[PDB]
Amino acid sequence: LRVDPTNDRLSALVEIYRMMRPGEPPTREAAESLFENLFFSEDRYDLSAVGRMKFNRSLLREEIEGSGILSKDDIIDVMKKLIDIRNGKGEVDDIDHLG
Amino acid sequence: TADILVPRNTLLHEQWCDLLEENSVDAVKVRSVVSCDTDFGVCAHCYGRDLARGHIINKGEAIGVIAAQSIGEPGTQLTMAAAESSIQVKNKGSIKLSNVKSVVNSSGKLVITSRNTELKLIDEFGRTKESYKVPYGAVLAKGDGEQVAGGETVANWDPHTMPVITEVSGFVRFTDMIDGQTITRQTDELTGLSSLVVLDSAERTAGGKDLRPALKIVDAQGNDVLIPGTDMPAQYFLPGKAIVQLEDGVQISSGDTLARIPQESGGTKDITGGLPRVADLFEARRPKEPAILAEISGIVSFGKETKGKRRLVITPVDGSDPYEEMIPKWRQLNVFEGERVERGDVISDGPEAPHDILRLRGVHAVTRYIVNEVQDVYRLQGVKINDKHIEVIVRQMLRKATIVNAGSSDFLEGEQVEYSRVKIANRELEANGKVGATYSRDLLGITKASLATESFISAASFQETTRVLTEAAVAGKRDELRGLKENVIVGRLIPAGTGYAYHQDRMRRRAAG
Amino acid sequence: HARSTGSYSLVTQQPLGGKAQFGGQRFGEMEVWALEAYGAAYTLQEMLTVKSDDVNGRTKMYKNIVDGNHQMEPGMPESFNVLLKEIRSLGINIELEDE
Amino acid sequence: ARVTVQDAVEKIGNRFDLVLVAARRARQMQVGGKDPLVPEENDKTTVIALREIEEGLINNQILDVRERQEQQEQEA
Amino acid sequence: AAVKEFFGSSQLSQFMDQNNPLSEITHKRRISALGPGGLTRERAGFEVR
Amino acid sequence: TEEFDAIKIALASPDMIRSWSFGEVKKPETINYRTFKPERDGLFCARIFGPVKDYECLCGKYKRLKHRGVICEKCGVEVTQTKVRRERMGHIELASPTAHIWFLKSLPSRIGLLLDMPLRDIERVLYFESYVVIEGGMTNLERQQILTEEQYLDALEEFGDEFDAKMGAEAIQALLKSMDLEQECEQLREELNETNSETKRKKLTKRIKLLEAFVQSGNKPEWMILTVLPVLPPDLRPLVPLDGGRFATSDLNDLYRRVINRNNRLKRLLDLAAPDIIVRNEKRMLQEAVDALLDNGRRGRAITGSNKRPLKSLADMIKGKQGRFRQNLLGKRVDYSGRSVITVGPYLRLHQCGLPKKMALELFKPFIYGKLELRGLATTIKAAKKMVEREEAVVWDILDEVIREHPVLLNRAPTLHRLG
Amino acid sequence: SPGVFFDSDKGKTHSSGKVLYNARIIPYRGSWLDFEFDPKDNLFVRIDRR
Amino acid sequence: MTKITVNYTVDVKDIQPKHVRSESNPQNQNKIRRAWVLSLSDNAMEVIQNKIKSAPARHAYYEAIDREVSNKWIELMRKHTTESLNAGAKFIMTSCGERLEDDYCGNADERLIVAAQIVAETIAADFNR
DNA sequence: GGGCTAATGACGGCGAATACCC
DNA sequence: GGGTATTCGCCGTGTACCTCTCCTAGCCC
RNA sequence: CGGAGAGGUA
Repeated sequence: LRVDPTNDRLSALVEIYRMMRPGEPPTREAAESLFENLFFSEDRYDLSAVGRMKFNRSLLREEIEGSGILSKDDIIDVMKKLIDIRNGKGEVDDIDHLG
Repeated sequence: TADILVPRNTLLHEQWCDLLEENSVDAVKVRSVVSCDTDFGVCAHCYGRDLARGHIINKGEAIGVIAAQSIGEPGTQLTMAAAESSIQVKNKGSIKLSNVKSVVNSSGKLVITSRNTELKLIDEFGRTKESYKVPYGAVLAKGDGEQVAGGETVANWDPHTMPVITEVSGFVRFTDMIDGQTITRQTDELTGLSSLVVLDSAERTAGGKDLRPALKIVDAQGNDVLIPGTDMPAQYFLPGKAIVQLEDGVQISSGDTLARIPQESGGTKDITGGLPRVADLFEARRPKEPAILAEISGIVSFGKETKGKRRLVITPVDGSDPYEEMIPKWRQLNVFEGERVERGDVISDGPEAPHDILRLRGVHAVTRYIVNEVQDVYRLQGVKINDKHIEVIVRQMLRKATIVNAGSSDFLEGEQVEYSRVKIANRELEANGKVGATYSRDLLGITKASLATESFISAASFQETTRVLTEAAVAGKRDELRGLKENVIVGRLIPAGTGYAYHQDRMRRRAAG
Repeated sequence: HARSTGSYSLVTQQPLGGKAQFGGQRFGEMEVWALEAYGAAYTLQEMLTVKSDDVNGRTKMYKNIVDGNHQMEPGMPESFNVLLKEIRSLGINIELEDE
Repeated sequence: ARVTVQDAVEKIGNRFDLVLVAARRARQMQVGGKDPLVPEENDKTTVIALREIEEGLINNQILDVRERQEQQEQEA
Repeated sequence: AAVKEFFGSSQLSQFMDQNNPLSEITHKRRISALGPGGLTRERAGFEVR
Repeated sequence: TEEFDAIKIALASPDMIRSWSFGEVKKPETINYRTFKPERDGLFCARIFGPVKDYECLCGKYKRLKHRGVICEKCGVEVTQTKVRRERMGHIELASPTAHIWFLKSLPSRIGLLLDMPLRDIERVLYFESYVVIEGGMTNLERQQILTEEQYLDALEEFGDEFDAKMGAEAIQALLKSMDLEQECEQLREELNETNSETKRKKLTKRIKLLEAFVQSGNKPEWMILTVLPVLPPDLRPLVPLDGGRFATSDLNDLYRRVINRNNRLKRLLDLAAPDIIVRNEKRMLQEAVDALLDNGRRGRAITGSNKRPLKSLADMIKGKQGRFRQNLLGKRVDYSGRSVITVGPYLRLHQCGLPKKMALELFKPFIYGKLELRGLATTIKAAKKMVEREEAVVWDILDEVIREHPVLLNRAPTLHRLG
Repeated sequence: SPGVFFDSDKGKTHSSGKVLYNARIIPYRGSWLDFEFDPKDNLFVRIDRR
Repeated sequence: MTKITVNYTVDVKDIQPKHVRSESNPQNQNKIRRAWVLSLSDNAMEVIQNKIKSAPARHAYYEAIDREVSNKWIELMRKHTTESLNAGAKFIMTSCGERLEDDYCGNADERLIVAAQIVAETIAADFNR
């Protein structure tokens, strides 16, 4: 947060739109639309059933299903368990494990 | 004795090797390609004779390609007593010591300082049979010209930590002592000792990095006591993790540890082997915190401490005093203020980078280092390669040098050292010397040296092509078709082998000849 | 497979084409270095200039061998001519320091 | 014929100009102008030239003196 | 067009190596870590190999 | 062969580029597409690059093989030897100047270092996105500095005919025109005489080194901006149609058709005095096309139909892996060569190898022809061909004769040393 | 498999050693998400490889 | 046009660091033009606008004036070197090439501004016809 | 008919352009 | 200030052969 | 004989 150069939604969206697309003078509505489509539209970002299942299993949820799109709770969970893995409470996942 | 047993500049075949064998000799100076002064090529005698024949190297033999392929062929085979514990001589022979910084002190201790001291084991002849490196601080019950049995501990030290043995008597004054910054308060007295720990040499504090704790050894009267015979200064400037064993206010004898610096008992995992290791020697890749060397002789001291990275001023006794240099703050150092250093003396501890070895320790030193490391890699797989190939590869890596004082250069132009020598020879031959001209050799990797070729054709056609062609076009270069590969591309007799006689003739046919 | 004379490319005089008479075998730069390690100097010149690229050289040497002798013409390989032309194609000049 | 070049290497230590002189000798026995000094076995000019050089009958001295002299008699 | 491109010119739509019933049955049971969405041949890769 | 001792490298002037070309390329056509006749004066032009056939004009005018030292005076075809078509080069006259892609995105940006101004600004001005003061007047702002639209306008109303600023390669050409190298060299060396600061003298020396490099190269920096773009000879980028709906051919021909189409459109727009926005956009996309032709990879991928793969540009097959392709790898194949599986022969002396009879026959074919014609066993090359293809017992003795002393080299494909 | 992958970024020593961490979000279709660490222990986010 | 041309020349206040540039590296250019502008007033602007009715011609004459000030500045450095040598200066060879002694060295900014002022006076005289 | 006509699951190295503690 | 200390692109990728496909198409005229 | 992708070989 201290290093973060933005402190409000509009500036964050503008910067995200800019680093998605170099040039292209940004408007708030366009940045909002792009951010919603890339992560909250069920026509551009889908995990599918297996993706959601593995997503819940990695984060240790009892659920085996859920929405195909990313959500705020999912992102904050990824934050929390990544911080945990830095803390040593979590364990790195194998990359060639057949699971 | 001074009896000559080898003729002037003659090839050393099997009979000469034998004659050296019964008349045992420890070392032989041989004309190397690195020492070769021949321009645009290599002297025959400077090379050797290793071919499919016992005769001397033939004139016109493309030895560079042979060396490259002789290094490449065993590449397919490359896959990927105790050190730093105690020196135990496993044979029977005289004990000899080289580059000692040591003074004999009480309890019969030959306390040897610095890492620059080497221990040979001279056999019945001048030849050595065992070799070891004596670290900073050691206890020796043996001396020069003393016979020792096999498996005998001629030199020993604590395998888990390095103790700093005091060499003079008197109280210890804690200089540059700031409480809470330089060291943390920790007093554990068992018999008069303390557990004060100097903080890690990464980041100590705000004030413990701008100053560095030191321990001066002075007599009861307080007068400064010097140590004649060693470059280790009387004021022990404590490095990181140096636990101060001796407290202030107690007279110390000679033979007592002052500071303990823990070690890893050897086997540190910072090494890589095999084909990538050979490649990175040939590319002169930075070894990821190289042990930087003392780049000039003379007394040394700290400068403006902790300006991000600490500056160390080396002031020669007759040279240019303002010679501050840089030191990163993530290394463990061996040299402290008021310690006499010289060319090639290590500043930090770790692997050496080839660049600083070449620039400072000399071209022969870097050639020896590269040859030794590459040949060791080939020994690991039990494949033997004549070192003349590694030597010619080294000679090819260092074709460039940076000009300091120019004759026709621009005081910073990295120029072919061959061209630098031909110009300095031309100017010295004439009755006028201009300016000049001073050059310092710098090492380039195989890729960089190939791009630093005099001819743009070779670099362009077999490495980065766009960049080389653009630089050639903008610079307006011209190449006299030089090496073999240029003629390979052009498609005419390469100046080597049976072709060498032809092209050489053409070189005579030029200049209206 | 083997061959002595047959198909050639329409961009260069290197021998390749089909399987009615496949082109000559690819004597790469590795084997060029192998010859360079020997005093193999002429052999490189025949195997790169007259046996590979120089169409004038190819014809002259074929006529010479048929005529009952083994003599060579030096030649100017067409591969370097192609490289020269396309360097000139980018507005980067190549010229010959005529002897 | 001869398969080993050791004797020619001993005669011509450089063994690169040896290739040149052997090629010269072989070419003007193959191309008209002279005849071999060592009797034939339906062998190619190569091994004939090798066997000559091993016997020390043809070298750079013999070759260039023969070239000189044949130039004087051909010119006038 | 998309379906035909997938089934004809993909990098995992391979001509069946058909000289033995073993060749067939291995080719159909093959598991290629390559392809779109997976590895690349120039990986090295020492971990995944 | 041609005699030479050295190769020079230098940048190309528009004048000598025009000297290279024997004609101006105008039409962006290779053939008539559905009809396989080449279009003049398109990328393939007998009037420009010479006839496709040997010693005969291709217009329907000359069929006699006599005009090889003179050109066709009945039409525009420059009838010569067919080999001339492999060496004649062409050119296209760009309506607007275009930058060379290498001198822009390369880490040692030669334009950037010569102008002492970052490649980010170079791409912004070249992409028609930012103004730069090109040799202003008494303006309070800097003589040479970047500007975007708003400050450029504010200056335009603020400063009249004392302010010049332009778009694209025209602006960079103006800067490079305005620079005199010798004057700057003299200025810097005079400054070194008075200046005594380490940094000032060091940067003076660096600028002097670059300037003397350009001076000794004999290259005017104006030559470094492309006014005329040379087009490679047709044969070295040959036209090979594939039967069916596809019209596939060399990628170079496609890229050059793109560039010539763009040049024709831009020239048409300028001839009609089109509005500034349209001609500027046409110039931008012409810059895109030329930079794609010179080197695909620094301006965004240029993709062809039905294949998600960039077209190979001039630089892409200049560059090679490993090494320049056609010189020795890849691949430099060679005649009189063969390949076979190897068997053990334990009856062979150390100087011998066992070679198949068929391989010996069709490797040593010219030797067989020569020996057969010398021994009177054949009367012509055709007779030798018949004799060798019949593979009778007669040619076996001939092959024995030609193989008796003649040695051959055996070679392993992975060659790690000379004994390989 | 699409999901959450906590892998380790190695070789980022910068004369300080220390293995860093990375959390990658893989969808079956869409843009990947990347939460990687830095030597300053500051969390940096990349959409795809932006 | 105007028989009198106001000048901003030979002022003691005209000594100030001329290192203004909006991009990287401060060496020559982006200062020479500013130098010979600072020695002229706006009256020069109006005079050249009335005298010359062609913008390319105006820019060409601006380049001519810049080349004139550069030539005069080079003359100033060579004169400074000559007078220093007559004053007993020595060629100091440093690892940047040639320079003069510290007590004999001048500075580029003052020479440049003197050249600019003198050329501005010359141009003002040129406007007086 | 057609004449123009328009991504990471790489890895290691490295130079260039800023980034950041003391 | 300055020296890391990153971040931003460029770049390199054994050899040679065999087999196999699969090859600018959109489109407003 | 214009160029990509795949397998197998060494």
